Amino acid sequence: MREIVHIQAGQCGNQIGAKFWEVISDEHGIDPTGSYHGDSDLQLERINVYYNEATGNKYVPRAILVDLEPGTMDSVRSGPFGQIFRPDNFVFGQSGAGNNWAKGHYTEGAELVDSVLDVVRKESESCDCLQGFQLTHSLGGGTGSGMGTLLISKIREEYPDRIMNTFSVMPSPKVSDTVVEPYNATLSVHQLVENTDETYCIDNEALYDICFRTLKLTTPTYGDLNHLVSATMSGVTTCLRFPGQLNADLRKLAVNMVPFPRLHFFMPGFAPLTSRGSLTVPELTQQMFDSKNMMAACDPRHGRYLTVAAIFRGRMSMKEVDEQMLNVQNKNSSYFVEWIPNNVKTAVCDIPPRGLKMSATFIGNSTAIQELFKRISEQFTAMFRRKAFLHWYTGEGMDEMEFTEAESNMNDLVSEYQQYQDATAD
Amino acid sequence: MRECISIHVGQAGVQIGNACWELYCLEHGIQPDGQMPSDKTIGGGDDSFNTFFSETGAGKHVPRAVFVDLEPTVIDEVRTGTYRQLFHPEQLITGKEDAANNYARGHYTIGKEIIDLVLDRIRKLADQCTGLQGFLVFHSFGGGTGSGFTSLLMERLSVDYGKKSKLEFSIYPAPQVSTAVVEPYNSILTTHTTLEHSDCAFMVDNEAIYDICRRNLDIERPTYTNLNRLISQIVSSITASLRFDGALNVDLTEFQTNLVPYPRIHFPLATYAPVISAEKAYHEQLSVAEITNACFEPANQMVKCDPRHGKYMACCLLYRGDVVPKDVNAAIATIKTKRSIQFVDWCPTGFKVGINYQPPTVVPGGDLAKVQRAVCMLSNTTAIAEAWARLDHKFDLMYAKRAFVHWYVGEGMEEGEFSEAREDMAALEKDYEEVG
Amino acid sequence: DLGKKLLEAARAGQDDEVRILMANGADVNATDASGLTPLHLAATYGHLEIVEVLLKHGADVNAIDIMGSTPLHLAALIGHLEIVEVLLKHGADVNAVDTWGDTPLHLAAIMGHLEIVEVLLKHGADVNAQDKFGKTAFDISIDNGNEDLAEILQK
Ligand SMILES: Nc1nc2c(ncn2[C@@H]2O[C@H](COP(=O)(O)OP(=O)(O)OP(=O)(O)O)[C@@H](O)[C@H]2O)c(=O)[nH]1
Ligand SMILES: Nc1nc2c(ncn2[C@@H]2O[C@H](COP(=O)(O)OP(=O)(O)OP(=O)(O)O)[C@@H](O)[C@H]2O)c(=O)[nH]1
Ligand SMILES: COc1ccc(/N=N/c2cc(OC)c(OC)c(OC)c2)cc1O
Ligand SMILES: [Ca+2]
Ligand SMILES: [Mg+2]
Ligand SMILES: [Mg+2]
Repeated sequence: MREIVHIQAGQCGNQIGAKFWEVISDEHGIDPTGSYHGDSDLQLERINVYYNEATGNKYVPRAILVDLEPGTMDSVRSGPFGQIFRPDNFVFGQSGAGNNWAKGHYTEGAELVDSVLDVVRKESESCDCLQGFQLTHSLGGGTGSGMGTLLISKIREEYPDRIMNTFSVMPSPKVSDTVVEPYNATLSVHQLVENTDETYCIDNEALYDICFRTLKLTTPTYGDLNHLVSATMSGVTTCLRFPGQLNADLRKLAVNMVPFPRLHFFMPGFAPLTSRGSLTVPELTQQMFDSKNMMAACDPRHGRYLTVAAIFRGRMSMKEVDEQMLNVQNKNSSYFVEWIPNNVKTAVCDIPPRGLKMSATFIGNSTAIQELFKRISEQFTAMFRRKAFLHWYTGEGMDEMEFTEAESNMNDLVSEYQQYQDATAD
Repeated sequence: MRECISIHVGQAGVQIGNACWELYCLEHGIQPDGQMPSDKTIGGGDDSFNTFFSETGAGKHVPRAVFVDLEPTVIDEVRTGTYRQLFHPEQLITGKEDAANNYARGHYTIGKEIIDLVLDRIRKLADQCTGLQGFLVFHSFGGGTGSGFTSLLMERLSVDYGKKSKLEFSIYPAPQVSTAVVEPYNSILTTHTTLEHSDCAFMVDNEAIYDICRRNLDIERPTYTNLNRLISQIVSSITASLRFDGALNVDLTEFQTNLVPYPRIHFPLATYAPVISAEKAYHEQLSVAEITNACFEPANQMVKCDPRHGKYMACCLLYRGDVVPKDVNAAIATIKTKRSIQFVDWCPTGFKVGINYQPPTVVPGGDLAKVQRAVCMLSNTTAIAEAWARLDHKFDLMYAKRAFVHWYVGEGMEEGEFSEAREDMAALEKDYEEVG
Repeated sequence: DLGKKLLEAARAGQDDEVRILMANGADVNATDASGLTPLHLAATYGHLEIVEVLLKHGADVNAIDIMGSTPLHLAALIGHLEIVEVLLKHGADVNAVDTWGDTPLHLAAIMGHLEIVEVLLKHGADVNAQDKFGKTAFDISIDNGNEDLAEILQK
């Protein structure tokens, strides 16, 4: 339980995946060339989780970069850390997928999937004890959604005993008003329920509303949204990259966060919410469970928490954190299921993120996430009832029954969240 | 002299094992390199401390202990700690991947890949014994390795060592310093599977040790180091009769004779007094009567329960230090005039007394002050059924919804084993109710 | 049969092919198997010019398919603001109802086409119109937590 193989697919997957490496390298003391410039030994103690150590004390991210669009590869290399990636790990096709889930999953991306699996095996066999795989992608496109889910299925076949973790970006008309995105998202959710052990739901609807209404950014860009993503991806992986009082790994997270196999979609939250350019412990605990701080556009007070994991970063009293966390569970006791005792776990890490002194990252398995899937299901149904643009998919080998099964499995997932939201202990 | 082998399973068992053996050395005068100057016979012997320590030709005194864990982080700290030269390197066994807080991983999948190596190393220590009497097993309830692997180990030990006794030191889970949500699952699963392979089990309630650290030692937020130093002081008081000359509980058989009237009800309650903070170095010394009265206060017990709600089936008082036997008699005669102490109709309503006239040793760096006299009370009371009731309730809340069960079934375990383990716990509760 | 060719030319966006077929007698109001007309397909695929040329040659702006969808329904669903205004200027029924109870305001609200929502309101969209489940356009905004959409409906 040590090394994680990171994969990123599509424009969104490579864009937010690049920012992820820029953030954690800055926290570990790694420069764009790959040398350790840090001043604390706690930065290299678990550095092997995400990086491969080469000769000359040179750390290389254990990352695989995939996309059917060749243009995304050039934008990554022109980035600040574009040179730190192993050039053999760039697997880029010739023609894009054109926001078509059927292209990435059945035609175009199916031709390139074997070229990606070869790079996965080479990285996996270079691991002392492979922990699992980490994928970043969007669900609204064609490559990260169609081929991303295809990659998950094949990797799941060859490495069935390893954890599959995704950072999946949910589509929103407020950001990209392309009407086939509800198709691609629903088809991917059908795949994510079966083939992933834990999924972080990052909602562009939530990211936009945070930038527009909270950060007062009049016209948010992808960089404004990705700033919130990288801060969240840094927080959720803190206990994997630093020692701490717990030997946390991807499997211990899944065992203690996922009470039922299908309900493995997490609602992440971050505090404080800052923007590029611009705090007590009771403020962090309060602001963490606030609906405005959730990276998924859902009100947690409309559902119940099945499991909650909270990460605090910075200098603070672990007794005060224990007292404040125990306070929130009493005022909001009705928002926690009572048939899972001690379902809130807290970790404190000394090293805080860049530009911040106090941080609070929230990972919740809440039944309120059904609001996210109800939204996508309604848009999907509005399009699917009129059979709009269905030939874009059926013309690539997709059977029309695959849409009905994705919709059915989508609605079944919502019913299961509602089922445990209403269940009591008696 | 009959040798005893200690087995330390999982993080809790290893770390508690580290603090115990450190204390054992200070009590016996053994240096971190294994040298014991007061040992007149070099290369062997028949003294009482030889039950726990073997001797090499070079005068080195090696613990009869095996450390096992499915991941190496915790055990690696022993390989580089203060007592790294004390243990055989082959006694410290580590895997690569732990049980992920999953009983089934520790018992069925991951545990099977190292079980045979552990037994072969145990057999190596057993062959060096002239009269092996049994094993002491240290492990947690809530850990995947501490529960899943321990159950697997105790099963194989009953086959290879049928007549030998097996004693447990188990760590009862507490919400304050817990690790996993599924710790109630692992606790019930390992209790059901080990119940028939264990002759006597001393439960340590982490919540009880936690509160004693806050209230008696004035430690605001206790850590595993604070709890384990206190726990080792109690474990030392329980095993002192095996390592020193004495008249009470001189071997593992007398533990069951004195504390276990029936096999299934083999969970004695331990009480330790006095627990004084090291900052109060010039504290007044408590009398025999004062520390004896403290053994019947619920605030001094290693498991949270009310002995006034239950009946006693056995009671052993182990004293250490400046203790005149006639003062114990008078102190007991006062306890016999208390309604809070009720014995069952069928047991001889008496207290067994054993006195070691050496005061307790304190570890440098510990939170405990030196005392001239201390007492550990080992008693079998039906009030410890409350601890099983709290654990069964947490199990029932999650299992009624079948929460987290797929993680166990996915590791080669039939779902019916949950109900079979739960029904056995329901039977254990009735065993206490039928007694009292 | 030129009706089938006009249907494909309307979907594909072949402006010149549309003018040639109409000049040779092609049925402007021809329907496919599901009742879609060239105006339906042109409004679905965002061919603004073909929408205009069809309306100048006797295209029924309020034609419905088997599911009761008008061209305004599909234009509001896909999000073609310019086509929506052209249809409204040529007499499209802003409150037309399909077999699911949906008005063009319902579809524009569900898909987040806020600018189209404003245009439909400016032309008399019924905010009190319910679908087959009793949901109005304002109910949809409240249910999915769309504050931006809820403001527009209260103007
Ligand atoms: N938050 C965030 N979302 C993004 C970003 N880039 C794209 N998206 C979202 O991703 C969705 C479309 O998926 P893309 O990743 O752009 O497309 P793809 O996965 O490469 O597949 P193709 O469309 O065939 O190229 C849209 O809904 C976008 O809003 C980004 O940098 N940040
Ligand atoms: N008293 C005490 N309790 C501990 C210690 N370490 C862990 N625990 C308790 O043990 C339980 C978790 O079991 P562990 O022993 O840590 O897990 P494990 O046996 O290594 O098995 P894995 O799941 O594979 O890690 C929790 O309830 C902890 O409170 C310790 O050093 N002292
Ligand atoms: C709900 O209760 C639990 C959940 C997970 C548990 N341990 N696994 C991890 C713990 C983490 O933070 C506390 C963490 O950081 C978020 C993590 O990142 C991988 C793993 C233990 C629990 O008791
Ligand atoms: Ca000797
Ligand atoms: Mg793209
Ligand atoms: Mg462990």
